[PDB]
Amino acid sequence: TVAVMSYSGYDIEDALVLNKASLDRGFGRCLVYKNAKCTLKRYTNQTFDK
Amino acid sequence: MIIPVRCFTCGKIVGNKWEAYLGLLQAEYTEGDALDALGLKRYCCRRMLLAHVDLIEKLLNYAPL
Amino acid sequence: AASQAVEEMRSRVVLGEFGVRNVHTTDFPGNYSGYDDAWDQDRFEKNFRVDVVHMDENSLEFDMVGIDAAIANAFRRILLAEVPTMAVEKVLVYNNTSIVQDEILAHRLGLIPIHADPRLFEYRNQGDEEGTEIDTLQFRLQVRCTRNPHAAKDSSDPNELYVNHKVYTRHMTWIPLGNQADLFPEGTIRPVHDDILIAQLRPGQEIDLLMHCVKGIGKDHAKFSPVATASYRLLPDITLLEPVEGEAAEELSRCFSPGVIEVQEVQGKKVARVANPRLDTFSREIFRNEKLKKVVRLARVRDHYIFSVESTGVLPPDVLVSEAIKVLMGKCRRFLDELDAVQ
Amino acid sequence: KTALEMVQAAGTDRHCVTFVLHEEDHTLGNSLRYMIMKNPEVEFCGYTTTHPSESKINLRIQTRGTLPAVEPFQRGLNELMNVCQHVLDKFEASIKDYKDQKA
Amino acid sequence: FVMWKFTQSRWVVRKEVATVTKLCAEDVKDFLEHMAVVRINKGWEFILPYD
Amino acid sequence: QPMIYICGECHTENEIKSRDPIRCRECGYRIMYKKRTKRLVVFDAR
Ligand SMILES: [Zn+2]
Ligand SMILES: [Zn+2]
Repeated sequence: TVAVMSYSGYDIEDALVLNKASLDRGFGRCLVYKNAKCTLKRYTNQTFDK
Repeated sequence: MIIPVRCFTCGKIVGNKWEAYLGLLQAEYTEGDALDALGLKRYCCRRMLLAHVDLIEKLLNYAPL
Repeated sequence: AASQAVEEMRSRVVLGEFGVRNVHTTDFPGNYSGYDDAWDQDRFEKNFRVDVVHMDENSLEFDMVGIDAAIANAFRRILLAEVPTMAVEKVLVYNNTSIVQDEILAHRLGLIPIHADPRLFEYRNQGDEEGTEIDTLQFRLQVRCTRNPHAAKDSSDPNELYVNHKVYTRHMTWIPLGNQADLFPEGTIRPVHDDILIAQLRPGQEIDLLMHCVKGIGKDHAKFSPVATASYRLLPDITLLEPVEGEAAEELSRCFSPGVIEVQEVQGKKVARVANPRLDTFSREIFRNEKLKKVVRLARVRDHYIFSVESTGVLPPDVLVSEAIKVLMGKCRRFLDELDAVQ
Repeated sequence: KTALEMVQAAGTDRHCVTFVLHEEDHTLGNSLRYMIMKNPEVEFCGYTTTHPSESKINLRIQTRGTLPAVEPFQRGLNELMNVCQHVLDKFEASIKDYKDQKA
Repeated sequence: FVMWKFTQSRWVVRKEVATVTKLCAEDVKDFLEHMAVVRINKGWEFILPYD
Repeated sequence: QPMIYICGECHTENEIKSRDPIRCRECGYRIMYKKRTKRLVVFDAR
């Protein structure tokens, strides 16, 4: 529910003001998933990373 | 993913009415009269319940189980 | 005349076609010559009054006459933020195999209200994560989804295929601490709605967790807000500049709300009149009809505020308002004590 | 440490005073502003917020004559407390009679 | 079962069909849309008239 | 120490030691996940 208006002058140039309670109730909640890969390969000699 | 418990704008408990809205949909009630009977006067809760997509079952279909 | 204009400016708030006028409170000493607007406790107590028009479970509506917009907004904001309640804060998980993320589950559980009476608890001091019997409540949630041993061959519906596949808030079990079992009777400490859908599971998944809830105000986080919608609006008072009759009466009835303008046949002809300006919401649809613009005068009463408070069910709205006023009085007393200690 | 006083300058003039109040918001600021504006012995009264990040407000009171500007503050606080008590009693009586006439 | 209900009565209730066949809402909706249309305050009606 | 894992399709608890061909019984799927820990984890509802 967006309201087009100026409030507190914190929306001067293309900025917007969010509601603390709305953000607390789950609005805009995002999840960032990253991957960390590791490899344990065998070399020419009969030895392996452990 | 799942219906939120609280509404973003106001904060009325709406997660408990998701199954009731689904039942009203399975019934002959339309979206408008269903949301009216559910007790949602202000349009914020109506939007919360209407614009919500049910993906929890789509994810459980892929869950390990 | 000038006196009528001053009276209107000081009493009513007129809403124009393009903008609202007379929106600032001016009833103060020195602003008016022919009016002694100095503070008078006697006149305030004489003119002030409260009338409840509707009061049901988790819903209240009451008109306050004599109060000012400043104190009205103060009460509203106190009810919205400065009323302490109980809400899940800490979540200890034990082998949660649910598809829902742990953080999202904790947030949903925190958003669940608690029917516990906050006046019987206190705020947790800085730190002390272990919690004490006075300022903590424990709710256990252990749900293990499994296949139904007895079901149809197809069982295309999950309701018949699996059991406990939807973890509702009714599965929460309040675990007493110390003498809380003796203090609070059985059935008091429980979820408010008892039907909030937390998550959905599948056979093999299990949700095991413990929720520690403490006392907190809505200003810190929205989960402590007891009131779902606590607002106030000025009383509308629609007045007709000239008697409107004929099909113009039905036009007025269709332009304004169906429950504010009523048509009557006093002499065989339909004439419109204001029945109950409470139901009117000032849709400003009368400005569309060119002829019916200069026949009505929409206005809001400055000293008449209808407060509507719909709560989430933690405690009734009358007690919510009482606690809000008590918190305001406590703030005033704290400031007075600080000033006395300073001087 | 909650409410602290400040003079207008190094001269320590009591006609103009600034009260800095911590852990507060617009609610009490506007309430006290409205309750003290009706005091005929106040030339100027104005509350402001330093920054939305920190929870503190600053009220400024300039009196007419030689008022210390602390007695008007105390008067406003007492009037606000009295109004709160009166509205609380009125609402309690209203709810009581409403329940009585409903039952 | 849906075709039998339609032959017995022109108006079929989606909720009754679902409760009887123990099937899911999406499958019932597909079965009903394959041979009928939605009518307000009356349920599901056969797409073609009585020939 | 018995190290346990879960299969990607059978979802059965399999115990394998170090330096073993990653496989699962009664199937041939080569995706093996690790079960969730048993330690106590604290979460904040904020
Ligand atoms: Zn809402
Ligand atoms: Zn396997």
